[PDB]
Amino acid sequence: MSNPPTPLLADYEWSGYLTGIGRAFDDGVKDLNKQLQDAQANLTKNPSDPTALANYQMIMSEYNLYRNAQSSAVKSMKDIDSSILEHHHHHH
Repeated sequence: MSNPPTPLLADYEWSGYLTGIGRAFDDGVKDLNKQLQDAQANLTKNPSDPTALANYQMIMSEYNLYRNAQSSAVKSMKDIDSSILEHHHHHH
């Protein structure tokens, strides 16, 4: 938000051509990836509409955090196999 502006001329147009198949090797995050692509489509309708962009930035904050928590689970999978604990959270 408060940061300087940056280029946005080609932020999305054709990436669906490979996201359409990439999502199927990502099925445990495809859920939030769909929510973020829906943000990116409310954004596609107006690329710098500030609620669309606030929405995309908010869903992207959740997307990136949940992907980091999924990578933390993968880094710990040998321990989770004996000490099972879901990594879904809000407080940190």
